[PDB]
Amino acid sequence: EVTSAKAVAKTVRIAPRKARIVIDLIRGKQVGEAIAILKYTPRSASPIIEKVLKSAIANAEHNYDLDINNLVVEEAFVDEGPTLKRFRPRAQGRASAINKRTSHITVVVSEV
Amino acid sequence: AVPFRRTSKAKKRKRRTHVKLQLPGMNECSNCGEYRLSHHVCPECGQYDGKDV
Amino acid sequence: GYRKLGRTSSQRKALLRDLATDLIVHERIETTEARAKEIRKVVEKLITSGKKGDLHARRQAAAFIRHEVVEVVQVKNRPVYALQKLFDDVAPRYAERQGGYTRILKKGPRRGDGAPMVIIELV
Amino acid sequence: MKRTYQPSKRKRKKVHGFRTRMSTKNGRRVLASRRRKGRKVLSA
Amino acid sequence: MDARDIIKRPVVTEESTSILDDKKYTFEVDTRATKTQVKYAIEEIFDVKVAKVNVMNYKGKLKRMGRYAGYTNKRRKAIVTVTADSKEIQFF
RNA sequence: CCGAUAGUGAACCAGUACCGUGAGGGAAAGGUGAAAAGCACCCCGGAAGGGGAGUGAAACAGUUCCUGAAACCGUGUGCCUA
RNA sequence: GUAUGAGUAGCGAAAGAAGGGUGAGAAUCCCUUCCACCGAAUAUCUAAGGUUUCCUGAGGAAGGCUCGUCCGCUCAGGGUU
Ligand SMILES: [Mg+2]
Ligand SMILES: [Mg+2]
Ligand SMILES: [Mg+2]
Ligand SMILES: [Mg+2]
Ligand SMILES: [Mg+2]
Ligand SMILES: [Mg+2]
Ligand SMILES: [Mg+2]
Ligand SMILES: [Mg+2]
Ligand SMILES: [Mg+2]
Ligand SMILES: [Mg+2]
Ligand SMILES: [Mg+2]
Ligand SMILES: [Mg+2]
Ligand SMILES: [Mg+2]
Ligand SMILES: [Mg+2]
Ligand SMILES: [Mg+2]
Ligand SMILES: [Mg+2]
Ligand SMILES: [Mg+2]
Ligand SMILES: [Mg+2]
Ligand SMILES: [Mg+2]
Ligand SMILES: [Mg+2]
Ligand SMILES: [Mg+2]
Ligand SMILES: [Mg+2]
Ligand SMILES: [Mg+2]
Ligand SMILES: [Mg+2]
Ligand SMILES: [Zn+2]
Repeated sequence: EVTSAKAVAKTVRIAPRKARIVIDLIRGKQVGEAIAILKYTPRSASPIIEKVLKSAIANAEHNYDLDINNLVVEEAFVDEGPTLKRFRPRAQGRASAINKRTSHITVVVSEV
Repeated sequence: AVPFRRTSKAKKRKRRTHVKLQLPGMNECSNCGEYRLSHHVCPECGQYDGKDV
Repeated sequence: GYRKLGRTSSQRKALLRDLATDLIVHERIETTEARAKEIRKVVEKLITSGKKGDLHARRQAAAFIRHEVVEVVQVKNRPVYALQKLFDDVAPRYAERQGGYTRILKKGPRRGDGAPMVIIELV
Repeated sequence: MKRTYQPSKRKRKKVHGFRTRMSTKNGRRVLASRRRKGRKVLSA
Repeated sequence: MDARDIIKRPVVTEESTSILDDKKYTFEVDTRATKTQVKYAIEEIFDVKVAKVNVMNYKGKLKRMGRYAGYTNKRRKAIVTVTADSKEIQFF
């Protein structure tokens, strides 16, 4: 007996600040409704977060044999990853820093 | 035109009170019984107003 | 009034003439919401010319329709143009209906730029 | 406008080339001191 | 050089084999071999009668295999055509 | 005497990469495990990446991989706050 | 090494539209029609200069101020008589 399952997507190219704004919608909701929210939210993080949630449900029934119809999104948070450092040539010979940030996305589903 | 003092953690968190985004106005389809947007063609069963489009 | 569509009075004139001809030829097209609320007026004002059947009405509608072939028939393979179809095929369909020859159905946002896309169709 | 470097294959070898360094006493001193550092390329 | 030192190996490609029926044979020769030496080297090895030889020089391609940069060998390619009243060379 | 910001500029393909027309200037970069035994097989996914299973003393040792501090970024909650 | 300014400035002169196709995924790739721009040039050659950027088959980690099924990018074979 485990009663919960999780899935992690590590070093996703999207920035942490742009992904936390979508996580805040699905936290604490049922997996049936949470999938629809990510489907009808026009942001670039919706496809990425939706595969993590779907993968968490997938091994919540193949590995631990739980009910798909009773799962809820217990936990969902975004961490940071290794950033890529780039440059942008500005005017008058100067250069400016650019941060290509990554993130870790973790979703935990469990019974109600 | 230049910040006099750096912004604290509390003041930077208070300002982001309103930078959230709202919940979509979705609805249950009458035919296929799954979620869709109001006043929109259902993307799954391809129907609107009970007639296929 | 009327809405400017992000382009000057010359681009806007050309944009409305291409979109109004495509709805005649294909009868069902994908556009954006604001771009479809505008050709909803230039197309129905164009069927009304086709419901007259005059030479004066035909010459007036010929100043808007683009000169492109809808399809080719062998009556002697002679092409058929968009102005012929409007006055001989599309207009006789609505000989009894007074107004509202088009309808709009909403689809959803577009991936590239979040634009709201709709179906505008000629029934 | 126009910049300070205008490339030319011939002009580069005639001023900085190996045979130009070997023709003078102080040009052979440049090669001697570049060999001392063990530089990959001597002259141009 | 010798006859076997001037000529190194044949070239077997789609372009090279598309002209074998035309009695044209593509070889890789020594980098310092003239057009005339290649003519007499072929007749010594294969005993064919040679009509023309055409040569061209290839540079070395800059190649990378991970943090290491270098060049491949530079080539000298010769195309030999023979008289119609002569035997053939079997690349096989 | 030093122990990877130290000790040669260089413990690693270093007078290298890079910078300059040129003379010339000149870096950063060490550590899986005793042994690759470097994850057969199954599931989600186009893949990356994960959850099991297995090897191992240890996988919270999984290809900047011993140990892993602080700044910085988050989730949950006991007391307070318009 | 990591913050604040902040999801703020910017995204570098310009006309695009629709219909098919491919694809896990298309405003951005391919095809078709219409429209628009240059035209003592934004057309055709050729020196200097650059050194494989040329062609074909695969690829989508990084580069491309967005996207990418695409590329002057990555890999493997070729090509200069
Ligand atoms: Mg400059
Ligand atoms: Mg004008
Ligand atoms: Mg001079
Ligand atoms: Mg030099
Ligand atoms: Mg020649
Ligand atoms: Mg040191
Ligand atoms: Mg140390
Ligand atoms: Mg140089
Ligand atoms: Mg695994
Ligand atoms: Mg895997
Ligand atoms: Mg395990
Ligand atoms: Mg064990
Ligand atoms: Mg040890
Ligand atoms: Mg560690
Ligand atoms: Mg810590
Ligand atoms: Mg401001
Ligand atoms: Mg502003
Ligand atoms: Mg631009
Ligand atoms: Mg040249
Ligand atoms: Mg090409
Ligand atoms: Mg990109
Ligand atoms: Mg593909
Ligand atoms: Mg390609
Ligand atoms: Mg290439
Ligand atoms: Zn439906």
